[PDB]
Amino acid sequence: GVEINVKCSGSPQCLKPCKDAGMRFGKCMNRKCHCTPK
Repeated sequence: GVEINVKCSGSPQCLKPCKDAGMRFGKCMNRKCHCTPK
């Protein structure tokens, strides 16, 4: 399982910052982004 920590605001804005480990999905909170591995 892989995870990505990125500074994001608003769920809809986590999509772009999640582009790190090559994962998908966004959803960010408290200036943190989460990526769901497939």
